Amino acid sequence: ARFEEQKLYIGGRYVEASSGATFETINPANGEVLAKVQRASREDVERAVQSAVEGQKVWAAMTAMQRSRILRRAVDILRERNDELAALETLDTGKPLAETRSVDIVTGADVLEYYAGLVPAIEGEQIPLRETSFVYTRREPLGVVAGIGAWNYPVQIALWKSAPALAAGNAMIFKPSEVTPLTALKLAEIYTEAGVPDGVFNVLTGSGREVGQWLTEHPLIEKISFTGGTSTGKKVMASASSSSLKEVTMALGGKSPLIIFPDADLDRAADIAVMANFFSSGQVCTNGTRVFIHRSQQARFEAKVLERVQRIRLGDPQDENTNFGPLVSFPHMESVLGYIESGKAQKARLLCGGERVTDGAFGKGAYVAPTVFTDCRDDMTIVREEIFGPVMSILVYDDEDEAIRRANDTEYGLAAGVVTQDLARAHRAIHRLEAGICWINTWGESPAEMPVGGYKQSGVGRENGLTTLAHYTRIKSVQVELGDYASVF
Amino acid sequence: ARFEEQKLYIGGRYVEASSGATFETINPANGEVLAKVQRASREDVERAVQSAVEGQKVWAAMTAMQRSRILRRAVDILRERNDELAALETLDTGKPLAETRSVDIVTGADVLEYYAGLVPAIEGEQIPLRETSFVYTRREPLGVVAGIGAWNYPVQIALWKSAPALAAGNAMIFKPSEVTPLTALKLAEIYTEAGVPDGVFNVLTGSGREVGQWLTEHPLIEKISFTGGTSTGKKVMASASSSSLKEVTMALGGKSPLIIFPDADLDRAADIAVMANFFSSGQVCTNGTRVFIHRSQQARFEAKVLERVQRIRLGDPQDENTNFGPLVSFPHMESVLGYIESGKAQKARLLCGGERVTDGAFGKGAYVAPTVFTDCRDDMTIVREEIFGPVMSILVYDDEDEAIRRANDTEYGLAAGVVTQDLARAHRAIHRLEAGICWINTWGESPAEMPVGGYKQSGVGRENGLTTLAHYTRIKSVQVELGDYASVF
Amino acid sequence: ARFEEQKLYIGGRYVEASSGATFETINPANGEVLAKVQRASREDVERAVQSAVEGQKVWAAMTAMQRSRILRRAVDILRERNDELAALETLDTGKPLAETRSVDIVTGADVLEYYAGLVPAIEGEQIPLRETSFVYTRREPLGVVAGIGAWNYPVQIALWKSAPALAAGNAMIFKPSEVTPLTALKLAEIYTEAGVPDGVFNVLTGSGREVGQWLTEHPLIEKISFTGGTSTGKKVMASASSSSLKEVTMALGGKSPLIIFPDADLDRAADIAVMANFFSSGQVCTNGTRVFIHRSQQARFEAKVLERVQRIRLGDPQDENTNFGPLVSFPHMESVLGYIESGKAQKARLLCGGERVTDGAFGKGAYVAPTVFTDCRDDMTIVREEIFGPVMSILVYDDEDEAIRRANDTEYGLAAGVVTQDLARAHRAIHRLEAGICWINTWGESPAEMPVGGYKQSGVGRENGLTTLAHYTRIKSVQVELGDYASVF
Amino acid sequence: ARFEEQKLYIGGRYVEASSGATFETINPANGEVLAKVQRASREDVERAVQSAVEGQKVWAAMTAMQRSRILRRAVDILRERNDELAALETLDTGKPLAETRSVDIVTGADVLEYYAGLVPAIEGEQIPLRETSFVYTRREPLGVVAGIGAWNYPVQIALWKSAPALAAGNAMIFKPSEVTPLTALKLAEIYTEAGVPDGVFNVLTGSGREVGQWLTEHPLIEKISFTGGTSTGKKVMASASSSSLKEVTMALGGKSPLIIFPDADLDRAADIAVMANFFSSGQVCTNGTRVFIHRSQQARFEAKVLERVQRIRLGDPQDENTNFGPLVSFPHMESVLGYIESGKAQKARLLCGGERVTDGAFGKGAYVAPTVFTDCRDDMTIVREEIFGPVMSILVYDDEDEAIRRANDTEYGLAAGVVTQDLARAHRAIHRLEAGICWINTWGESPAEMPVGGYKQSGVGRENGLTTLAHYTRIKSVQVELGDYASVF
Ligand SMILES: [K+]
Ligand SMILES: [K+]
Ligand SMILES: [K+]
Ligand SMILES: [K+]
Ligand SMILES: [K+]
Ligand SMILES: [K+]
Ligand SMILES: [K+]
Ligand SMILES: [K+]
Repeated sequence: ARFEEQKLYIGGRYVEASSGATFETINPANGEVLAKVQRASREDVERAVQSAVEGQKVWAAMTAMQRSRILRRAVDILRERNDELAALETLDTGKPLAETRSVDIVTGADVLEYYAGLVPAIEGEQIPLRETSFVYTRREPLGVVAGIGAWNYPVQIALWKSAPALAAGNAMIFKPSEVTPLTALKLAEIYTEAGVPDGVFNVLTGSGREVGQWLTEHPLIEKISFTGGTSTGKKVMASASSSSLKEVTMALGGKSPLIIFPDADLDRAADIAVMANFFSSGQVCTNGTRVFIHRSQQARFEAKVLERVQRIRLGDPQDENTNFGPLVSFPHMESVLGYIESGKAQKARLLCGGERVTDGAFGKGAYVAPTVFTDCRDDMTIVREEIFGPVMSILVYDDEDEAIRRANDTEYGLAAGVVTQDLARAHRAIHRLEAGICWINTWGESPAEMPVGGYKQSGVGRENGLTTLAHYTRIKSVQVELGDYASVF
Repeated sequence: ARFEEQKLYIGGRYVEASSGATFETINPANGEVLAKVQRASREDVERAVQSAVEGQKVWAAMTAMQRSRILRRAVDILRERNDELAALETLDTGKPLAETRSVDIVTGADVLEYYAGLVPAIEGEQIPLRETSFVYTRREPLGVVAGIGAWNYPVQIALWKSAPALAAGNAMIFKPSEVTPLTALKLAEIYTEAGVPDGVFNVLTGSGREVGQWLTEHPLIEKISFTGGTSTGKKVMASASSSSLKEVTMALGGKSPLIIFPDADLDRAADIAVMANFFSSGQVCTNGTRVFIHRSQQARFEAKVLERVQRIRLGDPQDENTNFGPLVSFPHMESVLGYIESGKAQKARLLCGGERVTDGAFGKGAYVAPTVFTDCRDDMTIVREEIFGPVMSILVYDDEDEAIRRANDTEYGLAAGVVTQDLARAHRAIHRLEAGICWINTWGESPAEMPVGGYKQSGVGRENGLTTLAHYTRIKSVQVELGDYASVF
Repeated sequence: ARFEEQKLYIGGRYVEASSGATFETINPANGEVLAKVQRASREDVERAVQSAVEGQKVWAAMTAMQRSRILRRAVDILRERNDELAALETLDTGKPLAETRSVDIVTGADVLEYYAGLVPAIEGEQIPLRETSFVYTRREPLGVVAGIGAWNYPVQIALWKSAPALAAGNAMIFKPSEVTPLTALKLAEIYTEAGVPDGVFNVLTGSGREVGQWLTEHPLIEKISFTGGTSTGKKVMASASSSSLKEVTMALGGKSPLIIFPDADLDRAADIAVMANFFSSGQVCTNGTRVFIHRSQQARFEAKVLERVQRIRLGDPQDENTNFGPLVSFPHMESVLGYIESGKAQKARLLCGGERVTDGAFGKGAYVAPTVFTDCRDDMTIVREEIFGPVMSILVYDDEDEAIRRANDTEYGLAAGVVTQDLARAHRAIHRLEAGICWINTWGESPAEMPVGGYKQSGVGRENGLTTLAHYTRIKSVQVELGDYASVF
Repeated sequence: ARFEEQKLYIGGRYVEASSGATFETINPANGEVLAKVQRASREDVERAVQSAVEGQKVWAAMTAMQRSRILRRAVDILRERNDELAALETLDTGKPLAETRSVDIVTGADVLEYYAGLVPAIEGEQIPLRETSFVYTRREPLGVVAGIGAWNYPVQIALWKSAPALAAGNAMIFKPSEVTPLTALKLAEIYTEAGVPDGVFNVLTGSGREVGQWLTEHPLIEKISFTGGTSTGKKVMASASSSSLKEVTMALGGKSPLIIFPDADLDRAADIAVMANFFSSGQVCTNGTRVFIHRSQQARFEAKVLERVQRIRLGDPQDENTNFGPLVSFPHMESVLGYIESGKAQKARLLCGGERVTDGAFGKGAYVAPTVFTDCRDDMTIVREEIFGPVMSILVYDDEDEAIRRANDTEYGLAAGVVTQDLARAHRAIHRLEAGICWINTWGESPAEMPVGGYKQSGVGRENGLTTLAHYTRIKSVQVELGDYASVF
């Protein structure tokens, strides 16, 4: 393998798993074996919980500003090591260096930095009842929480989950995707180097159906935060609920609508649509994979999309000039190609792409060309179902209410956006769209201040923003009686 | 039966169920049938959801103050009908008229009154990103939500759940316990009279295993709020999660500790201990059913409890002078009796009652005498398990830290209280107790302003307070891009 | 004297002034003497304060909800007597019944109703410092506060000032404009009748120079809320500050800009411009009295404004069909006529109006015709100074930056607005305008939820919204030390 | 002079004043002239204002996180230079190195650090009105603000004022007391070094006799933040209000009561009393200079107080072992000795101290002995008036209500404290004390999170805590009309 065997991270150091088993992590660009990685056993989970329990106490006993300084130091190290972490994330994900260097660690660290500053701002309430009684609330740490990560933005997700959890005084046990375990382990090292107490951020590697479930089932874990696909999230949430009634946050999939109204500048609209479909090779949960264009503008829009797609630079993710890499894995590629075949079979018109790229060195990896289908219909499989690949579906509409009705006609509801220059239309339409993440005249930006998450089957709870911090604490109400107590007995 | 057959409440009127089936609600004071009540069918649930979908739109389309006024009118009607409703509640629950007339509706309306005034205060956030871009959030209604009630405080719980739900612009379908269906239907009538649009508060009667489950499963319901036992809670939360990923609130059971410190006045202590154990005949989720007393004070304390318990006026709930009624149902009495026997079997010392009361008329009702066990041990079944009856377990401790640790040694975490006159000890101890509802030198008061709910397996989320109003809305983030859009492609 | 002599309102009833002096309130519609009004002496002020001090204790002694119900009761009475109060305001101000019936009491009561619902929501904070210490804050009433009203919206202003003050648990002493004393006295009666404790809302009539100054000087008054001209506002603030360091809030004058952008609908633009200049006969502080029109639209815009101005129904305020009445007083009419002459003298082109209306019975009243000046320059007196009458100044511009700089080029900064259909321009321009009250594609609406007040010379602090309620309490921080205390000595 | 001539700080460097005038700053330990210091001219104030106007634009055009990082960098430098700055502050104030090294810069930077983390948290509101219209608020910088510091904690106060001002995106022109100008100039160098843009923190030297008044009266300054005596505050606020209606925050003087209740540990109570009177040689606004002791304990309390006072280590501030330094200046010494005379003259019993210490070297300094008067009475000049020196007044009382009533009988209201072990009495008592800063069983701690400031003539507005940050922004409300506009004309 390229790297030495990856071990569990428990108690501020690497420790040996006790399962006797390992798995491999593969570079999607060339099929290379990056590392053997240990599978945590059930007993290893137990060890991580007890470690977390004890570390959480040390961490909560500090002052708010002491925690803040430690998380800020972690931010400082992340900025220093951005490029090195990016290179590793590229190996592990297949995503272009041009993305990992500018987005993944940058925005992951942005959120850690945001919450680090907010630690001292976590406050309870005080309410007077009468002269002889008042109540005050405490926002106490939950204690030990678990994060379960997805493979498309490994370290960024580890950061978005751990930042609020640690800032609120918790310990987090994090399980990266079996598909992408490498950067999560580096994060844990960096937390320790920053002065995060032993046990406060532990990492367990392995599968979702095993280690994931052992975490969601454990009676001492008070909250689960999960990122991934909707069907998986239902299982995770059921398990977290029936085991011990955990609090849960779910960031799931979607089939987000992008509505281009007739007064839109078509260049901006095309720029938005491509960015909404082909960043990270189309492997972004919030992608605008149903693009609605007015009948009167279909041809010109298509021409603009085509021009942009034809100049997309698919290639070796190691090459800085690349802006479009392979998919995360061969099995994911096969899934995407199946959707592409479905699109052809159901008679959607292929505007461009539609196949795997195998020329030269690309045969070694899992490269699917940026793909655009048009003349789509709402009942098509590619229009209804999340593909999580570089596959745009263009849909013609005739009026605004129709476009909106159709955009809303889905069990998903993660994101939505509109392109228009009209003041009234922009807000009116966005207010009617049933999604948690709404963009006007742009797409994809997810500022640390902005709470993000899904409506409907696209999520439970939110991430980022002030409010999320609050959801990593639990409220204790304390009523102080200063007067007499009356009994009816 | 005493009353006519109770029908479903859908769309601002009573409609016939389509199950062809009924159940009986039984006066626990005398075993008589109060009414036959229709069971909702699966198609009845579907009917109620479509009704709520349409009503919610009418409700949400009004202004904040319009909703506020309508809810305040409901409050006025409730105050008007306090005694009448208290009478119906007494029949249905067996609870003394002296409780229902002054607690149930009073505090139910209190919470509704609280939220009615807060409708105009529900706000989003605005966050500038840069000169050319900013974000605002909207707190939109979830849409259709469902409440599932417990039998100990039927109309109160229906009010605590429906108030924040409707104030936040939602429609609620509410399912009363099969045990106590009567007052919920009355509430529905009152809401309609008050001007609540048709379909905004619908009531479905029947069993949890059927209608309850049909509600937690339905794809169009966005949130479930449940009150009941932890065991049932787990199944309800699992179902709500895995079906369509609904948001959930769970107000569950407990085994709440009351720690009496040496410096406490033992009169207040005894008053608190008894109030925390025998009000509503011991059928309060937050009851302090593990009472910790210092060894040096056990004797004097037991004497004060006994004296108090011996003057408790058990009797007919219709008699204004009764302050201790029968239990809610015969099967429930049997369950409590079993627990009492377990106490006897496990060699806890009986100090009080410990048997059914059959003297004369009481033989026709489900009466259990106020019961105190002392000399208990943490391993006894009556100490580890929720009884939900008039059964106090007195436990002896030798030091503060020991007491606090043993109080925390439970999977429950609903309530906790201390009795002490020392400034430092009151706050110090309370901060260390793992429960969401904490009382100092008092017990039982639950002001509308105070967020209440459980730690650990005692619940998920909270009710009442400013915070709960927020959790009946979904956050939508809107990024407005006023400037150029950059694409990497 | 159509009405009897008006006395002071102290301690829940009318009482005799000890000044031996009175003044007359007129009726600008004809010349009538509506009534004689007592002048408060310095001793009456002292008396109103002691009354306020004792009433405030009673008011504050109540529960949040108790205060809430009482203020809600007052709202109910105000809705009942809307038309009656309106008729009285119409006599006392000259404002058309059409306005006073639909605006003055309606929106005055809106604000009171908004705040009544919010009483229970006033809360402090809780901040943990460390295991052995935490702090909580209380928001306590200031105590006794004073409101000084303006004459353009007498009862609405009394309501906007008293509502938040009373809701936060204070007593207010209110001083109406000498010009318009009548409706304030009625409001006092209405409060008392609703259950407001004696002394909590007292009314003192007389001059600003005297009783106004006596209020701002009193060492027992904790806060002053003032509405009027900027010149007077300066005097008032200096007095309130230098005497006893009172908290202060001031809503003052303006010369608010309205920018019509070249993409605007001219019908809407003209509607907005006329509404922004001629409602209440041009006696609104927030009026858009500098109207910027793009050169390309000037001719079409002037035509559209003229057509609307010419159909303005000036007339008897008593007639339901009147929508434009006399000014508030003859002296004020003279001031307006002076400004109008200034405009003529400096060679502004007169588009319409420009003189007193004396035909028929109108000659008995203080009627100035709807006046529009065009071809204005920024250094004209009518463009530079607040006229507070029916006089619109139209200013041509060539580009956005120019219009914005000019709009900002003033010591005022109360309000501003833009008319445009472009999403980007609407928000971009509004963000650059230096005013506290900004309207996009509308003008004049002032929701109870919306904080309003001026930038620069146009005011200090705000009215309405959640923020204003907070500013009628004072913050007390309480640090609870539960551990050891350390001295360096 | 020990140092070279001190210049003005404008635009990120030192510049020559244009007054032709200088003043001296004197080491109060030895009468040594530390430095000549230039006096800003009126044209210099103008120059600083124009510099701030331009710097503020650069500062406010950065992102929130950019501002945050720059303030965090200033924090790091302050931590680095803590001892160096402490040494210089000791020279300037005469305060013991043991104080300046552990309090002044530490707690100054604590507040800056606190606010640095909060920059991204400053948000507006969003309020929906109806489907076709909503409002959002912006929290915009005030622009240019002025801070006016006191001489007792020169650099700490400079930090406490500039931190929230800069965090909220303003520029601040700061005027240190002529008595202590040195460290503020260093602070300005440090901000510049951290990356604060030129003009954002400017420092002008001079006195309240000239530059103080030029700052407060300046038309382009939007807010004044002032710390000093109530008498001076009154003048300042009159000027700020009447010149251009500035917002004003004032932290003024006090005569803060410390109530020792009969159940208190007299050792703690004594520790508290001495800490509350002799830290910084009694030069602390919040000092508990009226100490209420119950008659039954007077004797014992005076003994413990005397015992502690006698072991106070008065001496050279340059010596680490010193914990009690000279006063800040010889004129201030004269003022204090005057009050001590008044004490003697009004026949209060002198328990200890009461004179200038002139032994050996101390003769060359401004040392006043730790002084305690007892058997005091409420009409005594030393009891009503702020001395701002080492002069404790002990007062006997008989019952609880009396102590409280007397503690509240003052025009002051800055701080208050109670010592007691009783839960009920602690909260009860503190809730009735009319002060903004209340301590239970401790004294003097002022956490960055705790809003602090005075009731009554002791201050206007607050410093520190979340709420203070909001007060360095101004609210703009924006109503967006998406629907039709309705005109009555
Ligand atoms: K991999
Ligand atoms: K959901
Ligand atoms: K029943
Ligand atoms: K839980
Ligand atoms: K009049
Ligand atoms: K101002
Ligand atoms: K000095
Ligand atoms: K004050």
